[PDB]
Amino acid sequence: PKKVLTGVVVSDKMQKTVTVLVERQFPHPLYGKVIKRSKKYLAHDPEEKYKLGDVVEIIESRPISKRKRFRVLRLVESGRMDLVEKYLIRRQNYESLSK
Amino acid sequence: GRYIGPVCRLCRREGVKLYLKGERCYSPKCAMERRPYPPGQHGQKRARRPSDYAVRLREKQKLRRIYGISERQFRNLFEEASKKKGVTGSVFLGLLESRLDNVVYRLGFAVSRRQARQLVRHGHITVNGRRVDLPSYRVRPGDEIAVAEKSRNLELIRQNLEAMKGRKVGPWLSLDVEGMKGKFLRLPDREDLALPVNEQLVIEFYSR
Amino acid sequence: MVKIRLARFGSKHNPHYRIVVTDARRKRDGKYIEKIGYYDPRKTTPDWLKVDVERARYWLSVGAQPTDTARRLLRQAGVFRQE
Amino acid sequence: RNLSALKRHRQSLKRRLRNKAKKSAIKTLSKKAIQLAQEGKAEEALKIMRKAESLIDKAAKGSTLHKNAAARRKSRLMRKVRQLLEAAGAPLIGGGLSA
RNA sequence: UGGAGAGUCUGAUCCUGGCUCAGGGUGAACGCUGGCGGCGUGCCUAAGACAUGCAAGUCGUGCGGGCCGCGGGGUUUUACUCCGUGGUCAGCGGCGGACGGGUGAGUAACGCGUGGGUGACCUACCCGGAAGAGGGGGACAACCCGGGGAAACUCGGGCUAAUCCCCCAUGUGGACCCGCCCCUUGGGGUGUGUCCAAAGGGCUUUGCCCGCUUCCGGAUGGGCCCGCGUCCCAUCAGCUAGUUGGUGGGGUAAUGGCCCACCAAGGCGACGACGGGUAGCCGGUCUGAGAGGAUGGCCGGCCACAGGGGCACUGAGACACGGGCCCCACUCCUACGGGAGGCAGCAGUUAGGAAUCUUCCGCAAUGGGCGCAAGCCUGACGGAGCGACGCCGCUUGGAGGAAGAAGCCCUUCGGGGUGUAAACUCCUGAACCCGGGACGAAACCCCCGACGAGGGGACUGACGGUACCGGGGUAAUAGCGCCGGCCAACUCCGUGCCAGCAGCCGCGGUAAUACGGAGGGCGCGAGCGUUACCCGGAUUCACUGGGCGUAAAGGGCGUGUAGGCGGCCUGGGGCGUCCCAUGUGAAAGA
Ligand SMILES: [Mg+2]
Ligand SMILES: [Mg+2]
Ligand SMILES: [Mg+2]
Ligand SMILES: [Mg+2]
Ligand SMILES: [Mg+2]
Ligand SMILES: [Mg+2]
Ligand SMILES: [Mg+2]
Ligand SMILES: [Mg+2]
Ligand SMILES: [Mg+2]
Ligand SMILES: [Mg+2]
Ligand SMILES: [Mg+2]
Ligand SMILES: [Mg+2]
Ligand SMILES: [Mg+2]
Ligand SMILES: [Mg+2]
Ligand SMILES: [Mg+2]
Ligand SMILES: [Mg+2]
Ligand SMILES: [Mg+2]
Ligand SMILES: [Mg+2]
Ligand SMILES: [Mg+2]
Ligand SMILES: [Mg+2]
Ligand SMILES: [Mg+2]
Ligand SMILES: [Mg+2]
Ligand SMILES: [Mg+2]
Ligand SMILES: [Mg+2]
Ligand SMILES: [Mg+2]
Ligand SMILES: [Mg+2]
Ligand SMILES: [Mg+2]
Ligand SMILES: [Mg+2]
Ligand SMILES: [Mg+2]
Ligand SMILES: [Mg+2]
Ligand SMILES: [Mg+2]
Ligand SMILES: [Mg+2]
Ligand SMILES: [Mg+2]
Ligand SMILES: [Mg+2]
Ligand SMILES: [Mg+2]
Ligand SMILES: [Mg+2]
Ligand SMILES: [Mg+2]
Ligand SMILES: [Mg+2]
Ligand SMILES: [Mg+2]
Ligand SMILES: [Mg+2]
Ligand SMILES: [Mg+2]
Ligand SMILES: [Mg+2]
Ligand SMILES: [Mg+2]
Ligand SMILES: [Mg+2]
Ligand SMILES: [Mg+2]
Ligand SMILES: [Mg+2]
Ligand SMILES: [Mg+2]
Ligand SMILES: [Mg+2]
Ligand SMILES: [Mg+2]
Ligand SMILES: [Mg+2]
Ligand SMILES: [Mg+2]
Ligand SMILES: [Mg+2]
Ligand SMILES: [Mg+2]
Ligand SMILES: [Mg+2]
Ligand SMILES: [Mg+2]
Ligand SMILES: [Mg+2]
Ligand SMILES: [Mg+2]
Ligand SMILES: [Mg+2]
Ligand SMILES: [Mg+2]
Ligand SMILES: [Mg+2]
Ligand SMILES: [Mg+2]
Ligand SMILES: [Mg+2]
Ligand SMILES: [Mg+2]
Ligand SMILES: [Mg+2]
Ligand SMILES: [Mg+2]
Ligand SMILES: [Mg+2]
Ligand SMILES: [Mg+2]
Ligand SMILES: [Mg+2]
Ligand SMILES: [Mg+2]
Ligand SMILES: [Mg+2]
Ligand SMILES: [Mg+2]
Ligand SMILES: [Mg+2]
Ligand SMILES: [Mg+2]
Ligand SMILES: [Mg+2]
Ligand SMILES: [Mg+2]
Ligand SMILES: [Mg+2]
Ligand SMILES: [Mg+2]
Ligand SMILES: [Mg+2]
Ligand SMILES: [Mg+2]
Ligand SMILES: [Mg+2]
Ligand SMILES: [Mg+2]
Ligand SMILES: [Mg+2]
Ligand SMILES: [Mg+2]
Ligand SMILES: [Mg+2]
Ligand SMILES: [Mg+2]
Ligand SMILES: [Mg+2]
Ligand SMILES: [Mg+2]
Ligand SMILES: [Mg+2]
Ligand SMILES: [Mg+2]
Ligand SMILES: [Mg+2]
Ligand SMILES: [Mg+2]
Ligand SMILES: [Mg+2]
Ligand SMILES: [Mg+2]
Ligand SMILES: [Mg+2]
Ligand SMILES: [Mg+2]
Ligand SMILES: [Mg+2]
Ligand SMILES: [Mg+2]
Ligand SMILES: [Mg+2]
Ligand SMILES: [Mg+2]
Ligand SMILES: [Mg+2]
Ligand SMILES: [Mg+2]
Ligand SMILES: [Mg+2]
Ligand SMILES: [Mg+2]
Ligand SMILES: [Mg+2]
Ligand SMILES: [Mg+2]
Ligand SMILES: [Mg+2]
Ligand SMILES: [Mg+2]
Ligand SMILES: [Mg+2]
Ligand SMILES: [Mg+2]
Ligand SMILES: [Mg+2]
Ligand SMILES: [Mg+2]
Ligand SMILES: [Mg+2]
Ligand SMILES: [Zn+2]
Repeated sequence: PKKVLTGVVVSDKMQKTVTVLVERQFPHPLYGKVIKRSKKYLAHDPEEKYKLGDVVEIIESRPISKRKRFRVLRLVESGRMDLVEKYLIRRQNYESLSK
Repeated sequence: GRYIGPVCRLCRREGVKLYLKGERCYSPKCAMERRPYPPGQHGQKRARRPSDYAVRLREKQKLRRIYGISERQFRNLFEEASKKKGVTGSVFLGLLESRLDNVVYRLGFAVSRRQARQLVRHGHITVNGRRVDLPSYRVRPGDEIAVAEKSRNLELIRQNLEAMKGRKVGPWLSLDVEGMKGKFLRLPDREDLALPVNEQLVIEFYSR
Repeated sequence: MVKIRLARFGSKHNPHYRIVVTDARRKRDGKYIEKIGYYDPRKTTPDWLKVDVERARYWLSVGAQPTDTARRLLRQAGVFRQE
Repeated sequence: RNLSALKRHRQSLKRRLRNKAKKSAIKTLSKKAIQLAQEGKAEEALKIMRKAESLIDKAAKGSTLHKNAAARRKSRLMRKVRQLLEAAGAPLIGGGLSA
């Protein structure tokens, strides 16, 4: 089976490409608590269909370019920017804690 | 090579009669007779209360020195007993009692342990028709432990089997005295042995 | 070419071979595709050769090439006997 | 010293020139054909595209282009000819291509 | 099926707390000691430098010759010339030098592990199936001729064969553009058009064997892509210009900023970016009650490299350890113009080092390369050698033998100890001598049968006259550590804060069981101690399994971002969670 993932689009600014953020839940290998990691994937959007805040299913594909090995399957849930605002705010926090 | 030297000196240090000498441990010369105290200059001095390790140590030697085995083969036999299913205590004894050199003595073919060792080592013992010259060879239940007809005319063999006439053998053994045969029926149980050794003491010696 | 041959698993002066399907390029004791039997040359046991012919018959269909010694043993278990 | 594996090296330079020669022919003819297609001569570009194709499939007969490598150049050629032949098309010879 | 503790801070106590010890482990080294054999193992440092030898070749059943020789021919003789044959050498051509073998440098990475994708692909030889091989043409070596150079070698001219190269045909079929159909990323089919096939050799020469060509499929091997896991430092916090994406092209077996042009301004980071340090990774191994910690030698799998760096050629396959080109360092030859090299292949030398082996036998076995075969090659491998380096088995005697010799040791001077230990009596018979003497080996081949099944027959050893069996047969190596407590074993003399012991606490400054010797004793025993290193005890990084009032430890206080956490009732979903089936979890190990 081609690996399939479900995540939220956090970036519209590329051409024919959207950045999809896929969370992951799994218990810690020693300390046993449930931890939530996440990883951004570069998805291929040929028709520029999907927008910011859309929750989509991503699927393992023949590589389109560097860093782009996944295509967008279908739109699960449309337009929930709260998931995007959660990402922006954390990214915005890195302007502090420098000097 | 196993320990070779004064033996009835070790009858004394253990405080218990050690029949490694064969005869003369029965006659009142064993030096367990009228000399039960340990050897050395301080043997007659009052002994201090032994430490909890002191007791465990002496009990192992009391058992090990009885079969006449180096600690190397001894320890390995223990580590084998702990893994197998059953009571580590009794299983270890049955494994010692399965030593060919020990079975030879137990069968009365030889007077002592050391003597039964030499009889095996020189090939005078037959196991199921073949010669077996290894004292460490483990006998399985049902094997026939015989005397090589090459040695059946030896005066030392006809000597010990002469006193074995009418003598009874252990319940896990049986022997034909004329044809100089013998058979290992089953592994002896804890009750089958009268060895003056607490086995839990020896196990407790190895937990450390 | 995929071959059928032996692999030495015994000890010094005590050889024990594993009749084995492997690519000719791998080591004679290296990784192999499938273990299709064993061979005791010194004939120390009552059963010193076993094959599972119908498996050996498969690999000959897909083009495995047996050694002269492998073919000799395969014939002894009747891989080629066609009656 | 003096291993006769040097015999292989001596042959290597033989085959070197052979492969090099055929390739320089493929390229020079292909560029000559696509020149005419761009220049609108429909017959001459076709009469050349044939010999280019024949030279290609002949190179694959040996150890030069053996794989689908021959097909790529054959594919790329017939497309660019037909494409460039779309400037007052009139595919005169019509030999190499399909109706 | 499995879990032990102890010493040390006080005058004494409890607690906290570090240190230390008993246990196991090692590719070990060192000290003393050292008998036999089996199986393992053996440069951990300089990926430093290497003498010499060997480590990849084979095919005359692809082709034409050179040299040395023999025989038979055309001739009256000669000259010249034809044919067969033997040796030998390379050359042209085919297959293999990409496997096998070595190393751990570089790599923190799709390198490895694990589970998947390939509608984005390749695969020599082998197997199955379909089909075909018609005609013509040409060159380069060998060889012959000339020249240059000290050499390595190199330049020019001429003749020639082929399973070398080329043209045309035949189109089973395949390739390509375009259309159509079905599938759905480049998968399959179909149509028109265009393009593409080939080689002979051998005989028991009318038929068969070794080969050749196109296509489809299998098998095996592999490329690329993805989820996840993969050491320390935040006293590394910001990184990034082909960098992120797009369109088109180049290149590849094949996707892709892999490369190129142009366009857009993006991509990554506190869930550790970037940098720095360190390191091949795993199966496993050691340890541990376990969780865990440590490690990756040997063997097996993957990877990376071949003096350092870069590069391609040839090919199914390499950017190639024993192939090529170039730069650099080093060593050798040099006629100073220029050349030859590359043990991290097996031994072996040197250097470094505490430390790591023979310049051994063999093609008999197994495996690989080439060949119709016979056979050839194989420092892969199988064996031997050395080293207690590890494991295991085995010997240095067995039995009788004094209320108990000598000597040494202590003594209450009565005696006690070494001690059945020795002497000595009897029996056995490690070594060693003599004879027999292997398994590992049956195919390949030959013969019958059709070169099949099947049957039949014959040659074939390193180890090695070793293993083993039978006979003969001698009493025939013991060592090392420790004895104040943990910790098992005590007295005397010697020395007087000296000489020294010491893992920790501590001993010795005139009676020392702690120093040094003796007697004696304890522990192991062909070993015994030691040092280093790993885990253990250590619940002393506490997930299992700890703490912060005064012992080490609450931030000076607040606000609040991210994150972590979430009252009661119903319902959908079924991500976490739980259950069943299945695939996987190589082999070895355990
Ligand atoms: Mg967009
Ligand atoms: Mg693109
Ligand atoms: Mg889609
Ligand atoms: Mg910023
Ligand atoms: Mg145990
Ligand atoms: Mg069980
Ligand atoms: Mg048990
Ligand atoms: Mg019984
Ligand atoms: Mg234990
Ligand atoms: Mg391989
Ligand atoms: Mg068959
Ligand atoms: Mg029949
Ligand atoms: Mg039939
Ligand atoms: Mg050649
Ligand atoms: Mg040109
Ligand atoms: Mg190529
Ligand atoms: Mg038990
Ligand atoms: Mg239980
Ligand atoms: Mg139970
Ligand atoms: Mg357990
Ligand atoms: Mg103190
Ligand atoms: Mg105290
Ligand atoms: Mg205090
Ligand atoms: Mg004090
Ligand atoms: Mg403590
Ligand atoms: Mg230790
Ligand atoms: Mg050896
Ligand atoms: Mg090294
Ligand atoms: Mg050789
Ligand atoms: Mg010839
Ligand atoms: Mg003549
Ligand atoms: Mg005539
Ligand atoms: Mg003449
Ligand atoms: Mg001729
Ligand atoms: Mg000749
Ligand atoms: Mg030749
Ligand atoms: Mg090479
Ligand atoms: Mg290799
Ligand atoms: Mg090695
Ligand atoms: Mg790094
Ligand atoms: Mg990094
Ligand atoms: Mg992976
Ligand atoms: Mg990764
Ligand atoms: Mg994988
Ligand atoms: Mg010609
Ligand atoms: Mg010709
Ligand atoms: Mg010439
Ligand atoms: Mg010429
Ligand atoms: Mg044609
Ligand atoms: Mg057709
Ligand atoms: Mg057509
Ligand atoms: Mg021809
Ligand atoms: Mg050809
Ligand atoms: Mg396949
Ligand atoms: Mg990572
Ligand atoms: Mg650019
Ligand atoms: Mg592109
Ligand atoms: Mg544009
Ligand atoms: Mg992350
Ligand atoms: Mg490194
Ligand atoms: Mg364990
Ligand atoms: Mg770890
Ligand atoms: Mg690791
Ligand atoms: Mg390794
Ligand atoms: Mg390099
Ligand atoms: Mg080097
Ligand atoms: Mg290099
Ligand atoms: Mg090739
Ligand atoms: Mg390479
Ligand atoms: Mg080399
Ligand atoms: Mg050399
Ligand atoms: Mg030195
Ligand atoms: Mg060796
Ligand atoms: Mg062949
Ligand atoms: Mg050779
Ligand atoms: Mg070897
Ligand atoms: Mg006396
Ligand atoms: Mg005696
Ligand atoms: Mg005698
Ligand atoms: Mg044999
Ligand atoms: Mg035989
Ligand atoms: Mg042969
Ligand atoms: Mg015939
Ligand atoms: Mg036959
Ligand atoms: Mg011989
Ligand atoms: Mg004998
Ligand atoms: Mg003696
Ligand atoms: Mg101890
Ligand atoms: Mg004590
Ligand atoms: Mg001392
Ligand atoms: Mg004095
Ligand atoms: Mg004093
Ligand atoms: Mg004194
Ligand atoms: Mg003293
Ligand atoms: Mg002393
Ligand atoms: Mg002493
Ligand atoms: Mg031993
Ligand atoms: Mg520790
Ligand atoms: Mg712990
Ligand atoms: Mg614990
Ligand atoms: Mg600590
Ligand atoms: Mg906790
Ligand atoms: Mg819990
Ligand atoms: Mg605490
Ligand atoms: Mg405090
Ligand atoms: Mg406060
Ligand atoms: Mg404070
Ligand atoms: Mg809740
Ligand atoms: Mg929540
Ligand atoms: Mg579920
Ligand atoms: Mg397994
Ligand atoms: Mg198994
Ligand atoms: Zn006694």
